[PDB]
Parts: sequence; C-alpha cells; structure tokens
Amino acid sequence: SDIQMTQSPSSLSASVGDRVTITCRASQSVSSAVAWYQQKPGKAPKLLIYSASSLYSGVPSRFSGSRSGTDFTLTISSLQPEDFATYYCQQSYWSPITFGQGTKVEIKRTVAAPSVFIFPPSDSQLKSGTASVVCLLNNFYPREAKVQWKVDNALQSGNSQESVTEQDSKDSTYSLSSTLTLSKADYEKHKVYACEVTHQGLSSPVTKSFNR
Amino acid sequence: VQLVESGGGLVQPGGSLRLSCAASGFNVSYSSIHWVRQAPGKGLEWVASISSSYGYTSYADSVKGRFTISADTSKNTAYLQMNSLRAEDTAVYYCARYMKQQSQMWYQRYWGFDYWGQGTLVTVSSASTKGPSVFPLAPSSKSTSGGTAALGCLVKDYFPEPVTVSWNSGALTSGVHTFPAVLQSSGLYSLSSVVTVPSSSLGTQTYICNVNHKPSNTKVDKKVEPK
Amino acid sequence: VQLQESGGGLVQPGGSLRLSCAASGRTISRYAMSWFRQAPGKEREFVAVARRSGDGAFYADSVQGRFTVSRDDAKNTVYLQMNSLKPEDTAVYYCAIDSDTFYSGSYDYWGQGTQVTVSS
Amino acid sequence: GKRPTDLALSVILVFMLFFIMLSLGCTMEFSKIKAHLWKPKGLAIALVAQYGIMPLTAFVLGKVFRLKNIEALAILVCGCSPGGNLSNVFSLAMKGDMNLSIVMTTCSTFCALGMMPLLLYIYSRGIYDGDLKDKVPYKGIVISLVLVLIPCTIGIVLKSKRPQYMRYVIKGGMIIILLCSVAVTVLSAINVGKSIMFAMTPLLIATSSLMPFIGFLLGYVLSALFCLNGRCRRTVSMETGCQNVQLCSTILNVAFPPEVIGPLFFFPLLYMIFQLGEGLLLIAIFWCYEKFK
Ligand SMILES: C[C@H](CCC(=O)NCC(=O)O)[C@H]1CC[C@H]2[C@@H]3[C@H](O)C[C@@H]4C[C@H](O)CC[C@]4(C)[C@H]3CC[C@]12C
Ligand SMILES: C[C@H](CCC(=O)NCC(=O)O)[C@H]1CC[C@H]2[C@@H]3[C@H](O)C[C@@H]4C[C@H](O)CC[C@]4(C)[C@H]3CC[C@]12C
Ligand SMILES: CC(C)CCC[C@@H](C)[C@H]1CC[C@H]2[C@@H]3CC=C4C[C@@H](O)CC[C@]4(C)[C@H]3CC[C@]12C
Ligand SMILES: CC(C)CCC[C@@H](C)[C@H]1CC[C@H]2[C@@H]3CC=C4C[C@@H](O)CC[C@]4(C)[C@H]3CC[C@]12C
Ligand code: NA
Ligand code: NA
Repeated sequence: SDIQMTQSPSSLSASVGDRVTITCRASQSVSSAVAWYQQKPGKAPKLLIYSASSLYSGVPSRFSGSRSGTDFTLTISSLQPEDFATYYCQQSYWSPITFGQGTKVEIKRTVAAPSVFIFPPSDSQLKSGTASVVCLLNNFYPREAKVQWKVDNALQSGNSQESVTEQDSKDSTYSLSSTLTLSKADYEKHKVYACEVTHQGLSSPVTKSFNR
Repeated sequence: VQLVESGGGLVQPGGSLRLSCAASGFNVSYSSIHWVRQAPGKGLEWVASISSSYGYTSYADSVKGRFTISADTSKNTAYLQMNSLRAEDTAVYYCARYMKQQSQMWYQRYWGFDYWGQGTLVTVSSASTKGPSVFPLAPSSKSTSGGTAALGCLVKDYFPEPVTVSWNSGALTSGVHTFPAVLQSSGLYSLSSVVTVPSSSLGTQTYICNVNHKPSNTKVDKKVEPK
Repeated sequence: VQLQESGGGLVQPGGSLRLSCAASGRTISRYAMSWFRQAPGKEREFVAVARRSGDGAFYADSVQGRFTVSRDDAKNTVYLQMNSLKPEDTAVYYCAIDSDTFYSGSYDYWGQGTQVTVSS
Repeated sequence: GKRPTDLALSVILVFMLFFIMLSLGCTMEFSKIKAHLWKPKGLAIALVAQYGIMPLTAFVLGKVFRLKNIEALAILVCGCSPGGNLSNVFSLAMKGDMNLSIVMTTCSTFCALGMMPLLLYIYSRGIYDGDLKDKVPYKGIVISLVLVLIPCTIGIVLKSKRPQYMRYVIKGGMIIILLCSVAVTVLSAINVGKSIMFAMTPLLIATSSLMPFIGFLLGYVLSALFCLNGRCRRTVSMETGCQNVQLCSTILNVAFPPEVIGPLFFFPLLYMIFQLGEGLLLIAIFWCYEKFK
C-alpha cells in the first residue's frame, strides 16, 4: 500500500565545480509534495528543498528543484567539497510516507587497480576449531569490484562475507576485505585455496593462492 | 526548536521498548511528529506519525499492530511503544517534525520535515556480551615482494559493536585501514584491521595490535610475526 | 559478438588520431565499453572506460586531460579521441566490453586491435 | 477556512437556503404533515434506505474499487449523512408529495444525531485509527435542523393566515435566491481558481459518480416493492439520492491534518456537482416521458 519512488542514480561521481542532477520518479501522482534531504555519515538528515521547488532557509543558492509531472529532479550548480554526501527523495502526499533509495555523491578520480593479498588462518584459531581465510584489496578506484573464492578449483557461495571502507581523505580510493568462514574439518579436507579478484582496471583477473 | 530523543538500548527479541522525544520551543499537541527509521547500511524508513489536536495516527504496513504512538501535552513529549520486536527492527530511530503551515499564505502547503533529532540506537538481539578473540594475519613469504607488504589483525566474536583498534599505541597511522564491523549469522560482530609496511624485513620493528573493548574489560596486545 | 578497431597509422608527435570501434551482434546501450593498450614487450594497460549514459567516463593516471572517450548509442560505436600524442603512447590499442551490468570488470569479448605509431 | 471569503460564502449560503426553504413552504399543509407522521410508511422506507443499505453500499464500493484509507473513509462518511435540503428542491421539481419530503428531511436529520456515530463506529474499523464518535458536529446538525424548520413554519403561517402578501413574498424570495446564487458562484470560482489543483484518484471520481445514481435506483426500487403512489416513490427516491456534504466536509477537515487532506480537497465540491447533474437529468427524463408518452 505504499507509493514506490525510484531514484535512478544510485551512485554519482563528480568533481568540484561540476553540475550534478539527481532524478526521482513517482509511481503515482503525488502533486508537488516532494522534499529533498541531505545526510552525512553519522549525522541526522537536513532539509534542502520543500514542495519540490522551494529552497529552505539557510541552504545555499546552488541547490535547486523542479517538477515535471511525476518526475522530480535535484540540481547542484557548482559542486563544493562540503556537498559530497547522500541525498534522499521523499513524498508526503499519501498516508504511508515513502522515501527514495538514495544517491551518494563521491569524488571522481583516476582508475587504480587493486592490490590483492591473502592470509592463511592462524595456528591459535585452528586450535580453537575455526578456520578463517581473508583476502585484501588495497587502494582501488572505483568501488565497483568483485571477489570470488575458489577452493580446489571449485566455486563457493554463501560462506563468505565482505566489508568496504569509506573513501580515503587524501587518496580518494577504496579498500576491500573478504573473509571466508569454514570449519576445522572442511579446512583440513581441502588443499588449495584461491581467491579471484576482478576490477575495471584489470585486463585479466588476478588470483592469489596459498598451499595448506 | 530542539528535538531530544532517549530510551534506546538493547532488548531481547519479542520484548518491549518505549522511545521518548522531548521537544522544546513548540507545543507537541498542535504539531505533527514523525518517527523515521534507518537500518544500519540502508536508507530511511517511515514508521509512524501523531497529530494530537486532530486525534490522527498513522502507521507503516510493517509495524502496524505492533507499534503504538502517543503524545503527552503536560510533559511536551511524544512516545513510541514497540511490542513483539523482531531482529529486523534494529536501527537508529529519528524524531522529526512536519513543516509548520503558514496562515499568512493560505494557499501553499509546505510539504517537508523541518527539524530532526540526534537519533537513538535500538538493537534487538538475543546474544550476550562477550570479549573479542584476537587472531593475527601474518604476511605471506611471497605477497607482492618489493616495497609493499600487508599485515593484519583479526578480532572475532564480540557482541557489543563499539570496539577500537590501533597499532603501536598510536605510533603507526599511515596505511592503517580499519574495515567496518560485520554481523555474522551467529549474532556476533567481527572486525579486521590492515596496515601496509615498506617490506624492508617487515620494517625490522615489532608490530603489536591494541584492541580495546569498552563494554567489557578486555585489552589484548598481539604481536604479528612473519611465518 | 565481434568488435573491430578503426584508425591508426604513423602520425607526427603531438598530433591527434581518432579511433573507432563498431559493435555488431548485440546492443551495447546498457553495457559498459572500455579500451586497452598493449605496449610491445609489456602487458595490457587500462586507458579509459565509457559507462552507460550519464554515469560518466574514467581515465587512467597516465592519460589524464587527453585520450577523451565518447560513445554513440544509436551507432553502437565508441570513439577514443587522443590529442597531443607522445612517443610513449606507441602500442597496440585493444577494446573490451563489460559483460556484467554492475561494472564488475568482467571482459568477455576483446577486439582484434589496431597498431598506432607516434614517431617523428 | 478562517478567511473572510469563506465566512461570507457561508453567510450567503445560509441566506439562500433560508429563502429557498421559505419559498418552498407554500406547498405544505399541516394536516398532510400530521397524517404522514401518524401512519409512517414512506418515512420508514426512507429511514431504512438511508441508514441501513446506503452505508453498506459505500463500504462495498470502497472494497470493490481499490481505494486508500482516506478515500474510503470519505465515501463511508458521505454514505451516512442526512439527505440535506437539495432533496426538497428536487422533490418540488418533479410532481411529488412535499409534506412527506419535509417530514423525511426533519426525521432523518433528527435521527442522525443518534444513528450516525454508531454507524461510523461499526464501519470505520480497519480504515481509521482512533475515535470518530466525538468528531460528529452535533451543534451544527441541530442548527441546520432549526434553520430548516423555521422557514417552514413562517411560510405555512403566511399561506394559512394572510394569502395577500404571499405573491410579494414569492417574488422577493425568487429575486434574492438569484442575487445570492450569482455571488456564491463567483466566490467559489475565485477560490477554485486561486487554489492549487490538488490531484484526485480517478477511482474516487468513478465512485462519486456511481454513488448517487445507486441511491436513486435503490430508493425507487424499495418504494416500488411496497405498493405506493407515484408521488411518494419519486419523493423518497430524491431523498434517498441526495446527501448532505457539508457534514462530511466538516468531519474530514476536523479529523485530519491539512497535510493529509490533500487528496480529498475537491471531493465535497465534486460530490455536490454529480448529484446535481444526475438529479437534473432524471428530472428531464420524467418530464419528457409525461409530455411525449
Ligand atoms: C442545501 C445545499 C447545501 C447542503 C447543506 O445542507 N448546507 C447547510 C448550510 O449551508 O447551512 C445547497 C448548496 C448549494 C445549493 C444549490 C445551488 O448551489 C444553487 C441552486 C440555485 C437554483 O436556482 C435552485 C437551488 C440550487 C440548486 C441550490 C440548492 C441548495 C444547495 C444545494
Ligand atoms: C457544496 C458547495 C459548497 C458547500 C461547502 O463548501 N461545504 C463545506 C463547508 O462549509 O465546510 C456548493 C455551495 C454553493 C454551490 C455552487 C453555487 O452556489 C451555484 C452554482 C450554480 C452553477 O450552475 C453550477 C453549480 C454551482 C457552482 C454550485 C456548486 C456547489 C456549491 C459550490
Ligand atoms: C466554479 C466551480 C466551483 C464549479 C465546479 C468546479 C469543479 C467541477 C472542478 C473545478 C476544479 C476541478 C479540480 C481541479 C484539478 C484536479 C486535478 C486532477 O488531476 C483531477 C481532477 C481535479 C481534482 C479537478 C476536479 C474537478 C474540479 C473540482
Ligand atoms: C428510473 C430511476 C433511475 C429513477 C426513477 C424516476 C424517473 C426515472 C421516472 C422514470 C419513469 C417514472 C415512472 C413512470 C410511471 C409511473 C406510474 C405512475 O402511475 C406513477 C409514477 C411512475 C411510477 C413514475 C415514477 C418516476 C419514474 C420512475
Ligand atoms: Na444515508
Ligand atoms: Na427529502
């Protein structure tokens, strides 16, 4: 019973001074009841534009809003270093209030290939009855990357988890780590463990492996 | 105008919890108060709304029948009561006030949210507090041989999310990457820390982790040695 | 899916050469199409990638401010406009197509490539 | 609203209704009103059709046409309100019993005070969170009943005692009604033009169009089931198809915040037009049948 609001750009890359446009599509007519919010990591959202076109008091003149039927856009004229955050699209016409998925604006930069490292499980962890194999990606841009785990040249799924850091303050790159969780028995059953990493900056996938 | 929220904490699944929103500078009775939820790693989530003067109350589909919103004119506060909480309800809850309609211009409608609270964190888990276990990530003998070698320090199975790691008691800050905590299927978090070294015999220096778990009494200093 | 490289040949240093790559057999409107170079005696190097419309284009650290890449969705062809060439750019220029939608970097089909020489 | 334009519109509307009802009072006699009260058949049929099947029809329409909570609540509230004063004009337009029409209107408006909260409590379960019981405007209902009853007595007394003046009274009423109608139309047009065109779901328009025609057909069929004369059938049909929309507008504006009433801004205005347009169409059909039968 909700009104779906589709925010087409899920992630945007821009530099300082560029012009940024974020669109929002409403599944039904919501009149001009659309508002835009800006949220920074670890803080509460801030209102920017209400009624889809009006600039809230105190917000700089760069931000703008427009409505064309069921289509709403948010525009930034000249991007500033304090404008890199996440933006949300909201509708308030119908009783169940719904938000947009979100759009994160990031600093553009040149493509850097990831550096792949692997680590065998420690002796103490093995004695504890658990085996963890971790793979590291260092200083890669953009964030879009894929990590695959191959054990005995066989694909694995559902037994690995990954986490990504924020954009670096100086290098403006990303770091990725993937952890493979296996029991003691299955770890000793197999011999070779290989992790495959694919990225836009790599012509061919690179794979690091170790011998048990 | 300020919105201050409290009452967040840790509850068992199927339990109950009540959140408060102490408003200042305006009357909650004549205003509309909304509760917005943000699950960790996801976007915003509307929950419920209250309008005391009109006797109006609305709920989202997910929380309908389990949540009850209220407002007290005497204490100038708005309450949210949560019943039969599930594991999907863990999030940071925000208190928001709708735009104030202006009588001088009867035609515009001022759709939006003016003020937000700092937010309170609610976690719904059946696990118990436990100190972390530290496992070192020893660098391999052949890991991009040259001017770069990668070390690590893995802490696992700690239930309270806040945990702090460091290297050499703050003497190492360049190349240090602390990945965000991840919630495992068992119900406990795991964290990883990685540093980069010039690989000149691993820097011919001793590297020790410094993990501090404030919700417990744990301080483990593990030295990462090459195999 | 087959891709071919257009343009190349010996040009004066500091000149401009435009390269074209026509895609046939499958629509590339919702795909990502990139470019690669192969220096003689070395491995393939990334230069530039052209994502979908509106996502933007990214360039390698070496080729910055030059080697502009643009796409023609209607013509199913991308163009790599290189300006102020240098003798260090002498290499065989290949092309790649991103099979995955989410820009993981899974290049399944590669072009035959073309030879470009920047010598006096 | 509290704008001066709205209060001026309300004042002119009150004047227009007072003079209209005074003018209609001529065709009423106390003996026939007493006779209709003494043996209630059409009155009972009208009350049954008003507060027994029309709310059910509104509920079923809300369920069939997939409508949101607020739209369904608005339709349900419109399905429980009294007939209003448009039914008297419609009953005068076609040949029908007028004493029975005023009896129906007065009895329905008086019974609403005790029947309307109960129906709201029964039916709103599942589409409204809270209590609509004390949002019912009892004072407004009583005031409307008094302002309808007074011109009846004044006009009937004028007919019974002093027939000499009543041509003058009729001509004055007929000129005052025109002078008020043009002003009210101008004010309403100004408000509609100067306000934002709030969007409305097409299903709401379909429901509001179907709703009074269902009322008319139900009234006529129910009156046909129990052997009755043509005039009684027509008057009960017009009272069963006409509903009071100001009560629904007041309840909607008092039970919801301004930011939630957006979709229902033009609903009371649209509902009035549909029953006026459909009421006049049936008047033309009946008149064309009589002359060209
Ligand atoms: C009775 C209703 C209003 C509903 C009500 O009960 N209001 C109570 C109040 O205002 O106090 C009024 C409002 C609009 C009025 C109608 C029109 O707007 C004006 C119109 C003028 C024609 O010459 C004949 C009457 C006719 C057709 C009116 C009949 C009565 C109406 C229908
Ligand atoms: C139902 C509405 C207004 C009653 C109202 O606003 N109730 C809400 C409240 O008082 O809270 C009535 C009032 C007067 C009526 C109008 C005018 O007075 C008469 C006018 C005559 C034209 O031929 C067309 C209908 C038209 C344009 C009427 C349409 C309905 C009206 C607008
Ligand atoms: C002069 C006036 C009072 C006469 C009656 C006017 C009526 C019939 C007209 C005038 C304004 C109109 C509204 C204006 C705009 C919209 C938005 C549209 O998306 C749905 C219909 C809706 C909601 C209209 C419904 C019909 C409406 C209410
Ligand atoms: C038909 C529905 C929608 C509305 C009813 C009123 C309109 C349409 C007209 C159509 C024809 C009319 C009927 C035609 C003939 C008769 C028989 C007569 O001895 C008494 C009146 C009576 C019974 C009329 C009542 C009013 C009437 C039903
Ligand atoms: Na009714
Ligand atoms: Na009537």
